[PDB]
Amino acid sequence: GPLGSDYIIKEKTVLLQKKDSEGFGFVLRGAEFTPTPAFPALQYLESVDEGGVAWRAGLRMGDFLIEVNGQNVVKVGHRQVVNMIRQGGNTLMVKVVMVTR
Ligand SMILES: *C(=O)CCC(=O)N/N=C/c1ccc(C(=O)O)cc1
Repeated sequence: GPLGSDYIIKEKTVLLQKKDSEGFGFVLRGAEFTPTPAFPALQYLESVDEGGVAWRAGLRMGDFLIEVNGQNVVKVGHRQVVNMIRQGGNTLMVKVVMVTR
């Protein structure tokens, strides 16, 4: 609008179940910190394997990670989030947000 940006924020919470011999099918990457609509979390999905577990559940490149297995990760560093995901083994429940104009 004439007074500032307009955009849509879409929240997605998904349950990922994978087999032992595969990954969840995404690459996590990290971008004193206050979340903003243009920068809602420290970790985001740099890529998502088309047809992989995460893709089939509805996760997409560019999604920002808000929660992992009931723990908020908005302000959590990359290595700690990786450990939280691995702690769940073949199960990952994650909330993400995707921002678009
Ligand atoms: C995890 O594998 C996601 C991809 C990723 O994190 N790649 N990291 C690249 C990188 C790390 C450090 C430096 C540097 O010190 O200049 C450059 C690039």
